[PDB]
Amino acid sequence: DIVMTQTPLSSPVTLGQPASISCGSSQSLVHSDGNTYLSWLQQRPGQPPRLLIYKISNRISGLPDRFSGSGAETNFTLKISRVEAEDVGLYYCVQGTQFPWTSGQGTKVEIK
Amino acid sequence: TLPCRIKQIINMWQKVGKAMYAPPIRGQIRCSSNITGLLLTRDGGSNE
Amino acid sequence: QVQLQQWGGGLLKPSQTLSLTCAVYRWTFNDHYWSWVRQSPGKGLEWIGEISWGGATNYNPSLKSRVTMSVDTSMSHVSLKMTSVTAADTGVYYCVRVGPGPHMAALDYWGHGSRVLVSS
Amino acid sequence: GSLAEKEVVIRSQNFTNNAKVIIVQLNESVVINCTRPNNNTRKSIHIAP
Ligand SMILES: *[C@@H]1O[C@H](CO)[C@@H](O[C@@H]2O[C@H](CO)[C@@H](O[C@@H]3O[C@H](CO[C@H]4O[C@H](CO)[C@@H](O)[C@H](O)[C@@H]4O)[C@@H](O)[C@H](O[C@H]4O[C@H](CO)[C@@H](O)[C@H](O)[C@@H]4O)[C@@H]3O)[C@H](O)[C@H]2NC(C)=O)[C@H](O)[C@H]1NC(C)=O
Ligand SMILES: *[C@@H]1O[C@H](CO)[C@@H](O[C@@H]2O[C@H](CO)[C@@H](O[C@@H]3O[C@H](CO[C@H]4O[C@H](CO)[C@@H](O)[C@H](O)[C@@H]4O)[C@@H](O)[C@H](O[C@H]4O[C@H](CO)[C@@H](O)[C@H](O)[C@@H]4O)[C@@H]3O)[C@H](O)[C@H]2NC(C)=O)[C@H](O)[C@H]1NC(C)=O
Ligand SMILES: *[C@@H]1O[C@H](CO)[C@@H](O[C@@H]2O[C@H](CO)[C@@H](O[C@@H]3O[C@H](CO[C@H]4O[C@H](CO)[C@@H](O)[C@H](O)[C@@H]4O)[C@@H](O)[C@H](O)[C@@H]3O)[C@H](O)[C@H]2NC(C)=O)[C@H](O)[C@H]1NC(C)=O
Ligand SMILES: *[C@@H]1O[C@H](CO)[C@@H](O[C@@H]2O[C@H](CO)[C@@H](O)[C@H](O)[C@H]2NC(C)=O)[C@H](O)[C@H]1NC(C)=O
Repeated sequence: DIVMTQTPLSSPVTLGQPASISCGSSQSLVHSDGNTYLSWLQQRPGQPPRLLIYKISNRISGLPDRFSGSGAETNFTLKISRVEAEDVGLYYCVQGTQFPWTSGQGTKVEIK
Repeated sequence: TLPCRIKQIINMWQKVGKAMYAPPIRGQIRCSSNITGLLLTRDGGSNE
Repeated sequence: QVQLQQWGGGLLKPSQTLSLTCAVYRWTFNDHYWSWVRQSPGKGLEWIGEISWGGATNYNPSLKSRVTMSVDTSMSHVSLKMTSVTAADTGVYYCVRVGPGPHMAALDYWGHGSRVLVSS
Repeated sequence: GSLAEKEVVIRSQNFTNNAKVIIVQLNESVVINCTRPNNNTRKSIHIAP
């Protein structure tokens, strides 16, 4: 019964301007193998959520170089070096580590 | 991968004169098993 | 290159049973586990449960008494059954491929999502 | 089958006899995944009473 909450509800950013989404957990997301697990998803308006970043900072092949991230225990962040119109949508901070998995509410990245 | 062929009429145990027909499964069969040993022969020595 | 086709009951009356099915077109059920995720934006994405080939399951404890999962391997079908549906169950139900924890601990190959409404 | 204990064993009947089988028991194990990736249907034909 671990609660995951995202800090922003939304984040208007102009094109070419950097943005970030912090989030965190009521419990450290550390597994029995000692690793920290969380994942980041993004959903577009007519699409299912899809994976961008796995574990804490690992890039999926095909991810734009614009995306990166870090964090530990209970405090994590997704970063976009420059936000493009194509990066618009709902970002979700997903618990990762324990079975009754939850995720944050979805952060809407908007163009300002 | 090992490419595999499928066969339905089986001459089980070489009992020539009899054979078994295996009726088909409903569909989409997948299985897995453990390889625990091998039956091998050595080429016999040649007249070298 | 895993594909999913899904269908099911998109409209229920309160207290009825929800039945959603996803067809898997490339693999068996112990290559990855399948899970059900429900979108309901105030809560983001809520996990319902996951099921493997062997019928092994992990359910969200809050739904333990309401939810049943099964796998029909011959039809390549993942099936979710949720009893006593209520207004809170309205949302989008996705079938998701769950990779191993040590590999990625991540959710991919999401189906498009079944749209399920509970109403009078 | 059962697995070899400790390590692999050969157990041939006679290595100098060319006409013999060598039965090898392996250590640990190897997993093999077999598929017939086709979606069939069934018919039932009444051929004789
Ligand atoms: C028995 O063993 C064989 C051999 O491994 C298995 O066959 C493999 O199945 C996998 C899964 O579908 C295949 O892996 C995929 O390959 C894709 C590459 O093809 C595309 O891209 C190339 C260019 O690079 C084009 O030429 C081609 O036309 C295609 O457009 C990858 O793109 C796939 O990965 C994608 O999705 C993942 C999902 O998380 C992302 O992480 C990736 O970054 C990417 O977006 C994927 O890697 C593999 O190619 C098949 N091999 C062969 C030889 O055919 C059998 O399935 C297996 N059978 C059983 C029963 O186990
Ligand atoms: C020994 O080597 C064989 C290959 O030679 C391996 O391959 C097969 O392995 C399976 C699994 O162990 C054998 O059993 C079959 O499992 C299917 C899936 O079961 C699910 O549902 C049950 C519900 O009780 C769960 O307990 C289980 O975990 C799964 O979630 C069943 O569907 C099969 O059912 C049979 O009866 C029904 C009757 O309605 C028929 O419709 C089916 O077609 C089928 O006949 C079955 O129980 C399978 O038998 C093995 N194949 C062969 C040829 O024997 C073994 O895994 C390997 N074993 C070991 C220990 O190494
Ligand atoms: C192997 O054979 C199986 C049958 O023996 C196959 O299972 C069948 O799959 C079809 C899939 O269409 C089910 O038929 C109907 O599907 C519609 C859904 O389609 C419509 O709506 C969706 C959106 O949800 C849309 O995308 C489509 O384009 C359509 O507009 C349902 O509404 C119907 O109620 C019904 O389910 C069959 O019912 C199902 N058969 C069984 C016995 O369940 C299997 O897919 C085949 N291939 C495999 C496993 O690879
Ligand atoms: C293949 O070998 C494995 C490993 O030996 C078998 O699976 C486990 O075996 C151990 C004993 O060594 C048991 O304590 C576990 O409970 C078994 N787990 C499971 C899921 O069965 C496995 O059954 C063998 N056969 C196949 C087809 O995988």
